Order: sequence, then structure tokens, then C-alpha cells
Amino acid sequence: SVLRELVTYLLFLIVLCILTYGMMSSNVYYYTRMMSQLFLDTPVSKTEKTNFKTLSSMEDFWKFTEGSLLDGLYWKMDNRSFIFYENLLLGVPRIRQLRVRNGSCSIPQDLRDEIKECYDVYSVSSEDRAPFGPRNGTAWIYTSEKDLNGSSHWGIIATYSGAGYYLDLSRTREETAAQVASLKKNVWLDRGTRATFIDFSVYNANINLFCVVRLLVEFPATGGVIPSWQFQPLKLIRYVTTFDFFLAACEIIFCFFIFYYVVEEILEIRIHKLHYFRSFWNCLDVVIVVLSVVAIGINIYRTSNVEVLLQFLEDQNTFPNFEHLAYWQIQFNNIAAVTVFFVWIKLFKFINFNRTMSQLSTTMSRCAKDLFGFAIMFFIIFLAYAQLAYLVFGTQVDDFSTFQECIFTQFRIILGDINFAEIEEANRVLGPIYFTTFVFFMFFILLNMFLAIINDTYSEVKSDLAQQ
Amino acid sequence: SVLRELVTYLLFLIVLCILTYGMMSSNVYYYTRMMSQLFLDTPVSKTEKTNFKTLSSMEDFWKFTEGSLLDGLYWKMADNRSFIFYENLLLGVPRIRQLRVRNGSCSIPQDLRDEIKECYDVYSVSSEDRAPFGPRNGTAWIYTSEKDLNGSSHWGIIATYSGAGYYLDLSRTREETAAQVASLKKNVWLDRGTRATFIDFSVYNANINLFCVVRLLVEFPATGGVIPSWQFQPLKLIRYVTTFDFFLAACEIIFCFFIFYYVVEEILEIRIHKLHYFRSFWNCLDVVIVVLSVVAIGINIYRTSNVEVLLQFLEDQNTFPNFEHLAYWQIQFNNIAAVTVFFVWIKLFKFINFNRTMSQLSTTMSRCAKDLFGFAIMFFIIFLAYAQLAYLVFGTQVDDFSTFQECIFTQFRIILGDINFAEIEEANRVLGPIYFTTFVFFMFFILLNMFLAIINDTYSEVKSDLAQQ
Amino acid sequence: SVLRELVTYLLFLIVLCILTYGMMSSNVYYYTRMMSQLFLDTPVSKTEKTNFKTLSSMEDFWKFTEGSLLDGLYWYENLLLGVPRIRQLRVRNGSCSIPQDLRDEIKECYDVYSVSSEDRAPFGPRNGTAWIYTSEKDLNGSSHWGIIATYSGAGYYLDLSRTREETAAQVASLKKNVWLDRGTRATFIDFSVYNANINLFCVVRLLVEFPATGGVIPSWQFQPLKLIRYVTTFDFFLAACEIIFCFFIFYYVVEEILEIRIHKLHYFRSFWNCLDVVIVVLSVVAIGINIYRTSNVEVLLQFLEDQNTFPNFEHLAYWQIQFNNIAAVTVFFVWIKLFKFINFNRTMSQLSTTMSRCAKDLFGFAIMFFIIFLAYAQLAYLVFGTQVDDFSTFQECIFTQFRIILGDINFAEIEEANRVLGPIYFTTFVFFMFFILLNMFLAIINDTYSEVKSDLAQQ
Ligand SMILES: *[C@@H]1O[C@H](CO)[C@@H](O)[C@H](O)[C@H]1NC(C)=O
Ligand SMILES: *[C@@H]1O[C@H](CO)[C@@H](O)[C@H](O)[C@H]1NC(C)=O
Ligand SMILES: *[C@@H]1O[C@H](CO)[C@@H](O)[C@H](O)[C@H]1NC(C)=O
Ligand SMILES: *[C@@H]1O[C@H](CO)[C@@H](O)[C@H](O)[C@H]1NC(C)=O
Ligand SMILES: *[C@@H]1O[C@H](CO)[C@@H](O)[C@H](O)[C@H]1NC(C)=O
Ligand SMILES: *[C@@H]1O[C@H](CO)[C@@H](O)[C@H](O)[C@H]1NC(C)=O
Ligand SMILES: *[C@@H]1O[C@H](CO)[C@@H](O)[C@H](O)[C@H]1NC(C)=O
Ligand SMILES: *[C@H]1O[C@H](CO)[C@@H](O)[C@H](O)[C@H]1NC(C)=O
Ligand SMILES: [Ca+2]
Ligand SMILES: [Ca+2]
Repeated sequence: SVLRELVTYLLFLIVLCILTYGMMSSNVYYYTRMMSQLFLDTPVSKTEKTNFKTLSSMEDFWKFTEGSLLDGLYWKMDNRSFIFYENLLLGVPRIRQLRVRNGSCSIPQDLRDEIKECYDVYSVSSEDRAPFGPRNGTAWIYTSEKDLNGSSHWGIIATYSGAGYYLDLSRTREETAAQVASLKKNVWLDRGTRATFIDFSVYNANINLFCVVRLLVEFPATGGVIPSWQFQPLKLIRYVTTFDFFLAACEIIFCFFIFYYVVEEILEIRIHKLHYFRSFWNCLDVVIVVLSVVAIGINIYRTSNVEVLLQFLEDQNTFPNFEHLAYWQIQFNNIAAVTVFFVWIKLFKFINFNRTMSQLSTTMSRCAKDLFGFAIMFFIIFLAYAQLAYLVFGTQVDDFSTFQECIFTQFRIILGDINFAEIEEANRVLGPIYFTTFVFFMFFILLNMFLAIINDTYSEVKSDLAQQ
Repeated sequence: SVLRELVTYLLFLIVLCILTYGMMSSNVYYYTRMMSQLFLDTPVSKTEKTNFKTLSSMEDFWKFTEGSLLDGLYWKMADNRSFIFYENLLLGVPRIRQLRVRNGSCSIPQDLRDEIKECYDVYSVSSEDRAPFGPRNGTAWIYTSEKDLNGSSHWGIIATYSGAGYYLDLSRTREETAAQVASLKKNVWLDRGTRATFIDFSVYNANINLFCVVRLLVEFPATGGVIPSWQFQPLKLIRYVTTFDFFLAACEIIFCFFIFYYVVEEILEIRIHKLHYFRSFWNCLDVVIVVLSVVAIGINIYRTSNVEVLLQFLEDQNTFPNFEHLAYWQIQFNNIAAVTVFFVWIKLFKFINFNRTMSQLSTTMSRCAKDLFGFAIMFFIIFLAYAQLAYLVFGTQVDDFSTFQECIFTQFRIILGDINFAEIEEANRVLGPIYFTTFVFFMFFILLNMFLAIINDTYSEVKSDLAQQ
Repeated sequence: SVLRELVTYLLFLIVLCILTYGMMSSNVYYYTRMMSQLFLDTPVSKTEKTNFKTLSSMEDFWKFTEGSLLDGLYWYENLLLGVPRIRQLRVRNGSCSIPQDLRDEIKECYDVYSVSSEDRAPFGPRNGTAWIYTSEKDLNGSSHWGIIATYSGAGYYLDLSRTREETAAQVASLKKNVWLDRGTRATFIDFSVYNANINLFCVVRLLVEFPATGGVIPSWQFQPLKLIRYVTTFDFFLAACEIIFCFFIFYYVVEEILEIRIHKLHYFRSFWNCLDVVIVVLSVVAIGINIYRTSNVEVLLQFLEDQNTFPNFEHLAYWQIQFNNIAAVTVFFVWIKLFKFINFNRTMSQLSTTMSRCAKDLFGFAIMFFIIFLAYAQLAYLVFGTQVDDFSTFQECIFTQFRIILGDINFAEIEEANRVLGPIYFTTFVFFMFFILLNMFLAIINDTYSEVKSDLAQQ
């Protein structure tokens, strides 16, 4: 009967919960919190109160590189560096830059007598590849992406490739400071500079968990500095304790469960009930199995390609390249979270033990087609308002900089989490009109219509069920 | 057929969306933000923490003029030009201007005609001063007419200021501008008769072809104090530089052709067939769209064809570039285009009837609109009663109720819960809590639920009628 | 016949209200707030801008114990009730397994705190009791249930002196002969104050947690307690109110015993009897806590005059916190109990019948709502677990979602942590909770109401 599928699903849910609990080691948050506090919040020097989060010019960047960055990276107990007497610095950090070439744009002939140099926004088509400055070392010669073992990044202004002009720093402060001073003397960040990256990693042998740090600074063509950061914890020496073997056994059991589910679905689609996509539960099951096999493939691909870590161990005086592992770890985490959410949602298939739950399920299922139909209208109006807000406030308020940001801001307005001190001053007319009309139409019309649909559907289904 | 109208509307929507996405190019928001932070968030000097946004006295204005303004305007690389971020080229020279009133322009009572000798009224063209004052040397001490200055009104916060006044053109280097400002400060140029002050300039930033016009206004009300305001407006005056610009021009021509076709079709449909034609609510939307589109087209044509200011500036680049009319018309065009796009997107409801689910929803909305209007009349009458009570009671102490429209917006924010109850509780110990409690109670317990009652009754009636029939 | 019940309940309610108002203005919150500002707000030293609320390293703690702690403790102008105690909990070297892949550069490891990995060997100069492990039994302490772990009552302890010139010397000696090694995991500081200006005893406990990943985490608790005595007439009035409350609860419990003896076969179908028994058990446990506190309050004044001994007074603070928590829910339930009298009219009867006839459907829908809630909470925990600190633990995720329901979003950390799947989570949660699910509740009630009125017609 149904007991077989119920107990199978319960076992699957239990093993899934164990897997997520194991992959969610306790108090990993504090590790990244301390690292980010050390490298992000300390002022660049003892004189001014500027940190990495509030950089505003190239001079501030040079101060940070020679200031708090070296104070954080190098600690005193070629002796190794322990970040907090616990976090060992692996290899050497690397600093890279991406720049455009002079003449990427065309100055209008009207002003072609007072302006000589123009530089376009960053793009792979219009990036520089020629040597500059004292063309002697690595930092002054372009290196291709393939020869650098790099990939794209998808920053804030644009998406930057993995090539550029790079330099590997040293294991001691006395040499890194000299290298950065030499880079500062012979001008390295010119008007053509568009992006800069600083990468390193730490281990913290106390808990088997690496940490990869990447800091990015963007120089827009209109002047200024935009900073960004990324701290990512990883695990690459998995099998060290008994709990690790337990988690491996759980992963094997999960793979067996996925194989059983997919073979059952294949046998149920192959012959019996051809084109059985008329049920919501079947679509949920196929979505679950697709996400699960994608996650399994990602884990298999990213668990055997640890050649970078193996290579690093032989020569511990080089730069360890752990960016691909971090990217795939993030992707795997996203996929696993979505899969867990859908597996939990699947529990509704079995909660029909009495009349009340069955009635609630019936009224929830029967209104699923009117709610979608009205959601189409609701989102049409929502997107019209969002586009109007984007066009009106798109250059002054910073909550309407992008279309998606406009959508998120409109969703936050419902909760009552907006300023309105900037909306009114950005545009004194047509600013308040938008806000007032949006509030009136969302709160007094559309929500009441959702409520009316739900009320009518529930009453009708209950009355007809009782009558029959 | 309906398919022809649908495909024509989709083509029109695609062209319009292309226009909007092209008009918002790469992030000029950062372009505006860098200048705003440079000129507004910078403290006027090292030891004090006041900036342009928190000016509180005339001495603070003088500190700002000789302080952060000169620091931001002039940057170091014979009489070389200034690049604000090594990228934004300062165009010509900045200009400063002031508007003041006459002495004895008010009427004081005879009772206090001994302890009070001088009096200056509020700003008005009837009360403004036109006579030389102080060391009458140049244009800074002589009235200049609006026509001779090529200016216009502004519509500031307190009043609407004219385009005339006493003006001075600064220099291209910091050393000369500093001396000029010091001379203006020594000989008293800002008295208590001063009513408004303007600072204007522009930059180019050749990297992306986009000018920027900067205007800063400081108002001195007759009751004392200082009110600052600002305006940073990006512009595009050398459009045809790249192939994307030609693509946008072609799309604009296609848009004009679409508008012509739509107006021709509207004239054909209003000519003889359905002479009344106004009882559809879709014909009204169509004529509104056409009117807005033709207004936008006219504004664009009148704006792009009047660029002699740019040529005059390019003839001699040691003079003030006069670019405020272009910014004003750009703002007007932006507003018109935004409203037109909103209504065009709203027009999509004419075609979403592909099954029985959407038909009944649209029927419910159309049937309940006539009752929603009738109840909204009462709702808005009560809303305005509360707003006027708040304006008359808290309107002189809170500043969230200082103006009637501000009271309306404050009530709409109170609905969302974005209010500070303590600031109105202390303004009036009684009648404040009464106001807040009664407003919240009668807004969330009575007025909000009647809309639900009407909508639920209409939806149930429509659905039952359809099912029974 | 219900007139006697209504009048006795009205007297009980007014007695409880006057007792609450007596507890309402105890003016203990303000003293504790401005005494916390004395320790957790003043800069650690004249040059550094940091305080106890913003400790970030071992050096900051070492500067705190020689500085803002000492100057603010020996000088509002409160006096000590003995000697403060400082205790340390540490782990042992080699408590975890270093992987063989990279072990030629790492020699020692220190696992997170646990009873299994706790250290007990005498480290440093074996002079006194600060360098030798003493079991929990001799310390007369219990667990603390900290932020990252729960800590035992044992460890390496040292009692300071009543004179600043000697306590400073002791802590300087502790700093010189290194006491906070890499194995240190937690540090406790405990003391008590009187502040004779306004009679209010206070017990102060401060904790610094050293994670295995480096850094420090501070936490604090200040708890006030009183030595109430018959010094006026108002305190006598409250004493008479307390005796009246005891008589009232005895009355309620004896007649509850009678009513359960006459109808023991069925006693749980009615809802008001369950509320009544909850009220009486809460009242009896609260009064037991109060009598224990007032019986044991006679021992604390022995250390007031002069005593070079540490008073362990954490149980009183814990039970006082529990007493306040119990009193709040007691008055709430004794405010709800008021709802069974207002049922005088026909409209009130219809409303009560509507509310009573839809309890099972509301409970049934609560299960589905909580299933979806837990699914969303687990998704948020998996996505934002290591970045936002509002989702660091599962209960934090649950409470953050509850706050989101009441409109308490931040959305800055959420957006920064994950540029995709963060905004998706926020938008989907808001749309599906503010437009679909939470409405269903009302729908249920709505239908029931209609049905009720309908049968009136048929009646
Ligand atoms: C950039 O190119 C222009 C001509 O294309 C040249 O005049 C100018 O000197 C160049 N800039 C530099 C820094 O070499
Ligand atoms: C470039 O060449 C070498 C680096 O390989 C260095 O010794 C030399 O000083 C450099 N020239 C400069 C910095 O001008
Ligand atoms: C890229 O990886 C290869 C090994 O696959 C290595 O030899 C080379 O040095 C790397 N390039 C760098 C570190 O720039
Ligand atoms: C303003 O005019 C009054 C007479 O109406 C005169 O007494 C006063 O001195 C004048 N103030 C000036 C000129 O500043
Ligand atoms: C007016 O101009 C003359 C000559 O340009 C100058 O010497 C004087 O300082 C100026 N200011 C006066 C007279 O107040
Ligand atoms: C911890 O124990 C290991 C055992 O191999 C030893 O090598 C190491 O020196 C010890 N740590 C200290 C600080 O002595
Ligand atoms: C430990 O030794 C003696 C105890 O006899 C004590 O006086 C001294 O200060 C302590 N520390 C040392 C000797 O470093
Ligand atoms: C705790 O009480 C016991 C009583 O047996 C006493 O011996 C001990 O000294 C007290 N605490 C301390 C200081 O260990
Ligand atoms: Ca299935
Ligand atoms: Ca038409």
C-alpha cells in the first residue's frame, strides 16, 4: 500500500537531513567573520579612518596595499605566517590588473583639439595587450588567460576575463613591501587601469577547512573606485575522522536512493501511463531527480580534480590556485539547497490522514489556477510600475540603479522599508505620485482581490463537498 | 482581426523597449554619484564636520565657497585645464549669482518705528533690488537683466527666482578664483538683504560621450536660516558618434512612423464608425498615449534642433557654457517618456483573454470598478479631513506636516508603518495619540475591509452567474 | 450563579493588577543600564577607542583586565561584596588529528571545546591554584550555555583582592607569566556590587570565548536583586497583597480539586479548565521561586561588612530571571481568562461559537504552514549560513523569518552574500506569505462565521 512509499520517503528525508547537517559544520561563520573584520574594517593607516569598504581613489588603494593588507597578511610568532596564530598562510598572494588601451574610443572632432586620450569601458574586444613602463618583468607584460589558469569573475560594473598583468608577492613582509613600493614608483595604475584583484588562501589546521580570499577593485571610466570582497571556506582533506566516513556512507546511500527513484520513474514513463505529465507530483519528482543527478555530477567532477592542491604540496613557495574549487563549491551548495527545499515540499503528498487535511488540500489545489491567472495581472502591473520607477529614479537614488534592484525595492516598499526622503527630492513631481498610487493600488485593490479569490474558492469547495 | 492588432502592438512595444533600454546606457548612476559625493559629502574644511547638505549660516556658505568647492573644482595634472577625476574636463569657467531685495520694502508699525529702522521683505519681482551697491566696480555690483543674462526661472523650494541678479564669472585656475572670492568676501557681498545664491558649471568626461551640468542653490529666507539644494544632470549633445547611435536614430524614426499610423487609425475609427467612441476606456487610453507621444516628439524635435549654445561655447572656450535650458527640457522629456512607457505597458490588458479564467477576472474588475469609485470618494474625503487636521495641528512643529501634500504623503507612510510616533506625541501630548490611534483603527478596521467586502461580493456574484448560466 | 465567579475573579484581577503595578516601577532597569554603561561602554584605555563590546584579540582582553575593569570597579560608587573570581577553561595539545598530507609544517592542533578534549595537566609555574586543574565539585558551579559551546564549571581559577594595588599586581603577574596560551578556550569573570546609594544588589558575570579559528567573542550579564524589608507602609501594603494572592491561589486550587474530583472522567474537552490549571501551576511555581529567594536572601548580607571570600550567587540570578519570565505569561493568561465572562449577549455568543467551531481547521492548516516555514528556513540556513549572522544557526533562521513576517528585513547582507538565490528567496518568501498563505487562515474563519449565522436561520 502507501506505507511502502511513505517509509521510503521518510528514509530519504532522514538521510538528506543528515547530509545537510554534516555539510554545515557548526560555527564556520565566525571564521569568515574574523577574517573579513581583519581585512575589511581596519583603517588603512593610523592617521585616517578609511578602510577597504570606503575606498574612494587610487591613492587610498595604494595606502591599503602598503598598509592594513601587509599588517594583516604577515604575522610574527623564512618563517611561515599564522594569521591568528592558527590560520597558516599558504604560498604567496597574487596581485593582478586588467587595463584598456589608449584610443579605444573616438573623440568627436569638435573637441578633438583639447582632449587627446580617451579610454573605453572594459570589454574583451578593447583591452590592452602591449608592454608598458619598465618592460622587464611579469607585471609589465600581458599574459593570456590560458597561460594564467584563470576564468571570468562577473564583477559589478562588468565581467572581467582571467588574463592581465600579474605579480606574485613574497613570503615575508620585507620583500612584499619592496615589491609593492617598486610597483608604485614606476607608475603601474594609470588612467587605463580598469580592474585589480588580490588573491590568497589560509588553512587553519585546527579544523580541516581552507579559506580562499579574493579582493576586487573596479575603476570605472567616469572616475572613482568600487570595492568588493569574497571569503569562501572549503574542505579538501575530507577523510580524516569517523564522521567523514559516516558522511561518505550517507552519500553512497543517497546515490542508491537516487538510482532507485530514477529507475522507478523510467519504468513508470516507459510503458505504463504514457505522457503522465498531467500530475503535479510527477513533475515534482522529475525536478527532484534532475537536480539530484546534477548535484551528484558536480560533486564527482569537483571531488576528483584536486590536482592543484596535490601540486601545491610539492612546491610550497608558489601561488595556490583554488578559485575553480570555490566556484564549484558555491554552485553545489546552491543546487543542494534547492533540492532540499523541494524534497521537503514533497511531504504534502502524504498528509491526508483525516477529513480536515484532505479538505484543506482540495481547496489549496482548486484555487491554483485562478491564483496563477491573477498573478499574471499582478506581475504585469508590478513590472509596469518597476519600469516607470527605473526610468524616473534610475540615476539618483541607488535603490533604482538596475531593473532587478527596482523590483526588489518595490517588494521592500510593501514591508515599509524605504526612505522616501530620497524619492521626493530626486523628483518633486512624479515622485510622490508614483509612491502614493503604488501604495493605494497594492494595499487596497490587489491584496483584497487575492483574499476574495481564496475566500470564494474555499467556501465553494467546502459547500459542494458537504453537499455531495 | 485581433491577430493584426496584437502583432502591431508587440512591434510597438519592442521598439519602445529598445528606446528605453538605449536611453539608459552604461551606468551613468556612478557618474552622477561620484560628483555628488565630491561636492556634497565633503566637509567644508578639515576641523569642522559641516558640508553643503548641512549648511546653517552665511559664514558656513563662505567657508564652503573657499573650501571644498575650490578643492573639487580645480585639480592638478601653462594655464592647463582641470580634469576633475583625471577624466572629467571642466568646461569654461563656473559662474556665481545672487538675488537680493530692497531696503525698506516692508511696512513696520508706527509703534516700533524707533527700535527698528531697516526691514527687508520676502523675495518677489516687485520687491527685488536693481540698484548698484557697495564698491560699484564690475558686473558683481551692477544689476543685470534676465534678457541680457539669458536666464530663466528656477522654482526653488521657498519661491520661484528670476534669471536676473548680480553675477560674477570665475577663472580657469584656482589662484585667481580664490583671489576673486576673497575680494567678494572682504567687500560685503552677502548682506541680510540677500535672498538667493546660485553656482553653475559643467563637465564633459570624453570617455563616455556625456556632459554633466551642475547647479547648486542656497536660499536665505526672510525669517533667517539657510536652505541648500542641488542638481546634477547628465546630457548627450554629440549623439551620432557610434553605430549604436545610428541604430537608435533609426528606431526613433520607426517610432514616429508607428505613432503616425496609430493616429491615422484613431482618426479612421472616430470619423464615422461609433461616433460616440468614448465609452470604452480603451479609446481614452489610446488617445492619451497618442497625446503623450506627440508631445514627447515635439519636445525632442524642439530640443535637439536648438544647440547653438554648444557651437557658441566651442567658438571660444574661455566663457561660461549656458546649458540649463537643455537640462530642463531633458528632465521634461524624461518624465513624459516614463509616463508614456507606463501607459503603453498598461495597455497590454486588452489582449489577455485567452481562456475562461482571465475573462472572469477582467469581468469582475470591470463590474466592481463603478462601486470602488463610489466608495473611494468617501475614503478620500475622510483622508483629506485627517490630512487637514494634521496640517493645522502639527504643521508648525513636526516638519513632516509642514505642507498639505507632505501631510498626505505622511499619512500614506503611516499606512505602511514608516512613521515615528514619538515625534508627534511630543508635539501635542493630547490630540496626537488620539489622531494616531483613530487613524490607524479606522483605516485598518473599517475602510480597508469595505473594499474587500465589495470585491468579494462582486467576484462571487460574477462567478456564480457564469456557473449557473 | 456565575455572579460569584465574576466578582471573585474581578477581585483576583485587581489584586494581580496592583501587584504588577508595584513591580512595574521598581526602577531596576535604569540602574542596571547605567551600570552596564560603566563597564561595556568606556574605552579600554585612554588611547584605544575599543570597549568590552568590541573586543577583537587577546591583547584587547589583557588591556581590559588592566584598565577599564580595574578603574571602574574600585572607585555609581558601589562597593564590593567580596573578591571577584577569574576562571579559565582550556583544551589539551594534540586533541585532533593533523592530516598526513601537510604535517611537516604544522606540529600542534587544538580542537574545539569539549569534555573529551579538556586539559587537566598543571601548566606554567606550578605555584598556586591558577596553574592547576580543580574539579567542578570544589568550585560549586554549573554549565553556562555560551554562544559557541556549553562550558563546565571546572577550570583554572583565581580569586582577586579587595585592594586595587594588589589585584593589579596579581593580574600583572598573570600577564607576565603567560596564562592565555593557544589552548585557552573560555574565560569567566564574576563579582557582585551593592551601591549603597540606592539599595539594589547586583551580580555581574562576563565571558570571553576564544574560538578555534582565532579571535574573541564577548558576552555579559548583569542581574539585580533586592533585600526587601518592612521599612515603610507601602511595602506592607504589597506584603498584604502577596498574602491575599496566596489565599486566592489556594482557593482556586482547592475548588479546582473539587471540580476535578466530581468530573474526573472527562476534564480536558473544555478549554477553560486547561487555562485555569496552567494559571494555577504557573502561580504556584512563581510563588515557590519567590519564597526560596526571600528565604535565601538572608545569607548575602554576611559578606557586606567584610569577607575575603567569593560569593557564588548565580542561582539567585537565574531563578529571578525565571520568575520574571513566569510572571509575564501569568498576567497574560490571567488577562485571557477575562474572555470567558464577556459572552453575555447573543452577538457575543455567535462570535464565541464561530471561534470555537473553527479551532480544528486552524490547527490543521498550522501544520502545512509550519512545513512550508521549515522548508524555507532550511533553505535560508543552507544558503546564508556562513555569511549573514542572522542565519548562523537554525533557530536564528527561524526567528529571522518570523521577524520578516512582521516587517524587519535588512536585505543588504542578504543581497551581498548571494547576488542570485538571495533576492529570489526574499521575493518568493514575501510573495507567498503576504498574498497566499496567511490569507488562508482568515478564509477558514470567514466560512465558519457564515455557516454559524446560516444555522440561526434554520433554528
Ligand atoms: C594616446 O593616443 C593619442 C593618439 O591616439 C596620443 O596623442 C596620446 O599621446 C596617447 N597617450 C599616451 C599617454 O601615450
Ligand atoms: C627592470 O629589469 C630588472 C628586473 O628584471 C630590474 O633589475 C631593473 O632595475 C628594472 N628596471 C627599472 C626598474 O627601471
Ligand atoms: C598554470 O598551471 C600549470 C600547471 O598545469 C603551471 O605549470 C603554471 O605555472 C600555471 N600558471 C601560472 C601559475 O601562472
Ligand atoms: C534702510 O532704510 C532706512 C530708512 O527707511 C534707513 O534708516 C536705514 O539706514 C537703511 N539701511 C541701510 C541703508 O542699510
Ligand atoms: C575696484 O577696482 C579697482 C581697480 O580695478 C581696485 O583697485 C579696487 O580695489 C576695487 N575695489 C574697491 C575700490 O572697493
Ligand atoms: C604538541 O604535541 C606535539 C606532539 O607531536 C609536539 O610535537 C608539540 O611540540 C606540542 N606542542 C608544544 C607547544 O609543545
Ligand atoms: C612562582 O614562584 C613564586 C612562588 O614561590 C612566586 O613568588 C613567583 O612570583 C612565581 N613566578 C615566577 C617565579 O616566575
Ligand atoms: C565552595 O564551598 C565549599 C564547601 O564545601 C568550600 O570548601 C569551597 O571553598 C567553596 N568554593 C571554593 C573557593 O572552592
Ligand atoms: Ca511519481
Ligand atoms: Ca482603439
